[PDB]
Amino acid sequence: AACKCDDEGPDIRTAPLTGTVDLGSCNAGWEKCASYYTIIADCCRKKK
Repeated sequence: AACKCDDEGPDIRTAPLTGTVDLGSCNAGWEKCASYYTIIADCCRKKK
């Protein structure tokens, strides 16, 4: 699911709705763009 993000890897505050709703913590490659979102869910964008 598509999620609102603030920290798009290198180019941090550019493109808001980017991140995907991931569970807790992200694998290397998936850059924590909204590190925490809800309950036990976080939002990451792949490399960008």
